Amino acid sequence: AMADSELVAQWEKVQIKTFTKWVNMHLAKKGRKINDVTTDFKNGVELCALLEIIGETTIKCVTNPKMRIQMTENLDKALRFIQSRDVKLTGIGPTDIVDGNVKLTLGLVWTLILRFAISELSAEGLSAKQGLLLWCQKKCEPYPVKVENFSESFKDGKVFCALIHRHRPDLLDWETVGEDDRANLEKAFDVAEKELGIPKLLDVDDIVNMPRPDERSVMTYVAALYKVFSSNDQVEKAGKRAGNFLDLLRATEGMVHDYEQRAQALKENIEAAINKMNGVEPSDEYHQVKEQINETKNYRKGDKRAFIKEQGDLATLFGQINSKLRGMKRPVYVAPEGLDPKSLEGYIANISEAERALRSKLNTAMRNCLIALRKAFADPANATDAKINEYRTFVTDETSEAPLEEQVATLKAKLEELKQVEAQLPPIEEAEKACGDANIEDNEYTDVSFDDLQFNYEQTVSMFEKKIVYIEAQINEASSGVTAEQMQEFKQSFDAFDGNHDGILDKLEFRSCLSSMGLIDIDFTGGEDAQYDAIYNNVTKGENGVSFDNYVQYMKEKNDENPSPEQLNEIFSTIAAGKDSITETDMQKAGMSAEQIEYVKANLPQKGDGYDYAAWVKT
Amino acid sequence: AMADSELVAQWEKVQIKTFTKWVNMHLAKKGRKINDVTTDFKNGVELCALLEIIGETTIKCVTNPKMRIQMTENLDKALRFIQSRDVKLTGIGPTDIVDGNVKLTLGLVWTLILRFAISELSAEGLSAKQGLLLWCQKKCEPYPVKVENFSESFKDGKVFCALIHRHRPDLLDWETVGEDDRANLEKAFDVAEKELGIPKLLDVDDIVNMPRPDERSVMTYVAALYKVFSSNDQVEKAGKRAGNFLDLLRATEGMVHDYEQRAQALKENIEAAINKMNGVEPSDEYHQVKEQINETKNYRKGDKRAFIKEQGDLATLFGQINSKLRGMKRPVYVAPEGLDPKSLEGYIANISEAERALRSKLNTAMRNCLIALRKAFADPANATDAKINEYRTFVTDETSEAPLEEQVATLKAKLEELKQVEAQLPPIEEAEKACGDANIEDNEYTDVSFDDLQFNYEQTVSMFEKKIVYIEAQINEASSGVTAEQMQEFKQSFDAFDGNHDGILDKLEFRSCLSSMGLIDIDFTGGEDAQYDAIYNNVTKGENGVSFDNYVQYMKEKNDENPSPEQLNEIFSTIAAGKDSITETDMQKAGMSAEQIEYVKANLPQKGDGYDYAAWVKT
Ligand SMILES: [Ca+2]
Ligand SMILES: [Ca+2]
Ligand SMILES: [Mg+2]
Ligand SMILES: [Mg+2]
Repeated sequence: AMADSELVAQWEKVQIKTFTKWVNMHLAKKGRKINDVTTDFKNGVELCALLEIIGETTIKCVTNPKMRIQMTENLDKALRFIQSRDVKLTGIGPTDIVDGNVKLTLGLVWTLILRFAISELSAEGLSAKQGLLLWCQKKCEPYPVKVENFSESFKDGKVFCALIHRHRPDLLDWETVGEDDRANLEKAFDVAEKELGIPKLLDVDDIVNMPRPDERSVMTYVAALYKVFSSNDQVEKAGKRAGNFLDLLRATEGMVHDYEQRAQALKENIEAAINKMNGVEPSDEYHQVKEQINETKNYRKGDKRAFIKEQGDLATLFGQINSKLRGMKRPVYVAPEGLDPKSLEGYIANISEAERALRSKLNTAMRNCLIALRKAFADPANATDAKINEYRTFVTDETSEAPLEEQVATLKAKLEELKQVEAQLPPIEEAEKACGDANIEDNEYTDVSFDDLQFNYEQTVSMFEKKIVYIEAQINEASSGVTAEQMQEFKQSFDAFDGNHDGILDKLEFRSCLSSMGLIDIDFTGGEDAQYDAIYNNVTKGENGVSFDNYVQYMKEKNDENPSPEQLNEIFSTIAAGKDSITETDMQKAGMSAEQIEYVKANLPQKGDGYDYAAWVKT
Repeated sequence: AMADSELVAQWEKVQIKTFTKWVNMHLAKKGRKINDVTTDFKNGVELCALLEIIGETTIKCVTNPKMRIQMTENLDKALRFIQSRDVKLTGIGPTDIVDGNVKLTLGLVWTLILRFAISELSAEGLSAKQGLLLWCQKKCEPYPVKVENFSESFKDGKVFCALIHRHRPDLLDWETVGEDDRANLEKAFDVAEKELGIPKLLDVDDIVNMPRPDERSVMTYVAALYKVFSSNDQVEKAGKRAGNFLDLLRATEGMVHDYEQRAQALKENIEAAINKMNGVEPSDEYHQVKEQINETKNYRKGDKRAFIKEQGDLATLFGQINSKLRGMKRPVYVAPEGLDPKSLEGYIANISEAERALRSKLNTAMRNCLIALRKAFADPANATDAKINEYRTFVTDETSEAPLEEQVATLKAKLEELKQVEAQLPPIEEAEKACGDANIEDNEYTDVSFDDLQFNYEQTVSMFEKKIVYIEAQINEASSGVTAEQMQEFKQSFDAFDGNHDGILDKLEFRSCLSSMGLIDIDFTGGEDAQYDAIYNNVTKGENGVSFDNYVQYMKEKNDENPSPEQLNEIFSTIAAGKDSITETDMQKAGMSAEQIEYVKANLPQKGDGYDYAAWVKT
């Protein structure tokens, strides 16, 4: 693997051309050019200008050194810059470069290539050459190329083409490679010249002819390739970084758009609700107010909670937007007028104020409504209980001097006055029932039930009617031998059989009366009766009803059928044939039933063989 | 049809015996007897005693007339009695009877037979003989006998037997008749003698022998028969009359029995009810009082009406009983002590008083009950609304001089004091709900809803917590480069993702936080994620939760990833290769997406071919 002294001099000739081609590749950015590194650095000027372009620092070397002192002083300062960056330069003096020593000058051009073209590859344990080799090995994993050194591997040129297709496939077609050594080289150098910007640092003839190309010369060409690729990665890297930053802003805008339309909708909804609440008018009817109170319960359960949630969610979104921007060092976001979170917090407070104002005037309508329902029954009931009780104590009181006919007339007049109260009662009953619909079971305004009114009214009119017939009966006692206490009992029964208080007994009512008394055989079905029809026509005189006067007249006739005491003594005397005693056999001969006989036995005092009927006819 | 002078004298002989037999039939009741009417009336005494027995009047004739003057004076007074009753006696003088004239004396015995034995048959147009004939004709409708006169019809004797079987079949068997003339006669005279009490006024031999019996003689025998039958009808008649009177009394007793047991039951029932009402104790619970008020409604609808009906029905029964007795001239009925109608009217009034007293103390319990339900919610709610509002205005107020660390400490202490109020709230909520069960929708004691408490409490604790982190953030600004306004936004988001306010973010909660921020790929099912599990363990340090300090630390790290403005200028400069402008192609070479590019176009000011990014990096 040793080189030949002929091949060593060939390498140096190649290394001097490629090192020259690398210097003026950088100098051409400043219009400057050198012919030969081993002679054009003897004056020190061209080195300093090359150090200032790769080093980005101003060095003030003499533009036209005529004396060797300026050339050597030139190289003291120009070398000191290289020494400042960490490159080992123990061996060279400035005179070594002025005198034009080939091996040391090529070694000096070599150090600034490592420092300024592939310094990033070094990693404290790996030299710049080794890291660049690993860099070449990685980029060619798919390709059928073998990279073991900088000389033998690149001779075929197949590795030069894989590096460009790995980074920029667009530039050189990959199918037309793998073969010719002039073509694939010239194709790669051409490609690097027109679109990678790299001049053909390597001569196409000098590599195909030699057994092994010079290592350092090939590395210098790769160095330009790596340096332009590091830019391509550095722009891509900045391209990725600026993408993340633009996507966050673009997404953050989408939040600002969503916030603003939601904050506007909230305001608009809260404004619509308040207008409904502020506008409703409470009703004077209970079931209406209950429903109006119920609609505020739907709000507290429904939309109210939703507004409070949306308002708080927006205040979270607003803070989340601003939390991004502050982390991005972006100017904070500020919301449109009247749409910042604190304003929204106010609109919630503004609808809470409208709601509080609404339900307050609703319950005030409710108590006024219930009070009206209690009073709508209590006040007229109290007044009507008082009015009938006024008439009640009057008919109860019998301290008048006034003649009896005047009492009757005044009593009847007072009856008609009380009578009109009957029509007032149905409206009072609805008032208590209207309270049952409003489920009120507590009234502090009155203790009267409606029944008490109906009972008290119906009882007190009866008393009036009962006292009329009583006092009229006293007045008319001589005219008709009917005791006033009998008229009471007649009126009590008549009124009792009068289902509807029309003061007259129906054909149907009169039957139910007589069947009770047992004066006619009973027919529960209600079928026609010729005897009753004849009794009814006779009593009423076809007056279409049994007048009370006609009722009394019938009853008087039934009473008059019965025997007087003195008439009753003669009836018994005839049974006994004229003795104080009535023997059982005396009755049996008169044909009396056994139940009749047993009644006499059980009711008359025994006087020997017979029973003393003198007790009945006491007379 | 003319009689024979021999047969006329035969009739007179028969008429004298039968007229004699008729006189001593009446005289025998006084032990007196005469032999012959044509000779025993010549002294006038026997006529007067016969007139006094049939006439029921005292005549004082001389007991032993010796001179013709007393006999004739006897007959003046004795005849004058007969003349007083309407019998025509134009022809006779007293001397005609003293001298013993047969035809006129028989005519005189004949007139008092018509007047005192069959006078009732006469009916102004029908003589006593004719009416007696019609009386005989009627009683024999079923029998095969012919009655045309008093002589020929009775000769066979078949008509004598029909009269007894028509009135008293028990006495003579009817089958053994229709034939013999001695037998059926002797059988009838025998029957009349032993059980009808009629002596054999007719001789059995004198009728079978003669062609035609004497008319007047047969009529005299029938007259006794009619007179004893009139008694039999008169006793039966009195027997019927006394039956109607006993049946009414017996039935009227059945009413008194029914009244008394019903009047007792009423008293006993009214007494039982009042004891229940007076004994019940009102409850302090609403639904209990409502039911207790409901049980009084069942009474007013149920038993109350029934008591009032029974009381009034009894007052009708009582009057109906007494109305009968007064018509019967019977002593009026009086009810047992405490059971007369007016007493019953009192027991109704007594239970009405217990009912009125009951429902009155029921509604008083009702208002006290409802008032308690309103106050059980109103008073503690008002107190709790005031307490949180006390803390609310305090955290709202920032006028303290006190050092910031002291403010924090005092604020936290005030937070724990307010914190304890959370437990007081659930009991307040039940109090308003307990009002919904009691269907009360009107509260004058407070206007606060329960939601207002829950909102006000939850809002005011948040304010406290929010001010703690704010003031702590100011104090610790130099220690950690986190602006105090950023800590607010961190706490706002942290609290928002904290579902349960335990101050720590769950493994589950933290995911929902990061998925919102888009820092991890979303899985709605919730499946396992190795990347999230690794992010969560790292953040928390296996602390079983994201502490807020750990949350801030994570967020600071995410912010720190972003580029500084001066760092952001260099990123853009590298895209442009060092120009004020960023060309679209400069970005396209950096590989940016079209949406990224359009964002720059739409947001950066145009400066020639490129866009001036100097606005973003304002710095
Ligand atoms: Ca009627
Ligand atoms: Ca939690
Ligand atoms: Mg923005
Ligand atoms: Mg009685």
